[PDB]
Amino acid sequence: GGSYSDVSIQVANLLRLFQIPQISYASTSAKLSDKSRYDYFARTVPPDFFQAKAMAEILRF
Amino acid sequence: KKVLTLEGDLVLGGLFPVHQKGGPAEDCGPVNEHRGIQRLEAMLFALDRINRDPHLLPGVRLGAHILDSCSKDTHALEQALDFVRASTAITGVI
Ligand SMILES: N[C@@H](CCC(=O)O)C(=O)O
Repeated sequence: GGSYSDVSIQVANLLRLFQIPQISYASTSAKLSDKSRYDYFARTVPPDFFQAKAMAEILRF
Repeated sequence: KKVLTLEGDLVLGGLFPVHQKGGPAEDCGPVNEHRGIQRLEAMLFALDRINRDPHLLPGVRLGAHILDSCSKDTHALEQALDFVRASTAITGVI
């Protein structure tokens, strides 16, 4: 679960206390890549670090 | 791993930054001599003054369950489970 990044972050903060794995399907925020804090989180979507590059390159073109 | 415990009828929790954030190898490093220790001793001093006050809670004695955050939010959150594991019960948190 987790469609909005805010919901995923809030849920991940709680689940790491009880050691429960979590996989998202639509959360693309970059903050979740820091495994020192969200050490039980995974996702099947890329982070937002590349979307900014794509948008900037569209503007440059 | 340490906790400061004082017996009473109603227990108030506490959270103070006794230790500075150690870094990657260790969560807690050196001690705060001003914002870590003095503030905690202030809370203990206030508790002692209240516990010999006849006008304020003459028949109820207040306990304490004080923890350390080590200036980190993840460490603080891991420690805070002691406050909610009861539901000894914790009435309020300073
Ligand atoms: N990736 C969006 C969710 C949008 C969607 O549900 O497709 C977010 O992180 O808020």
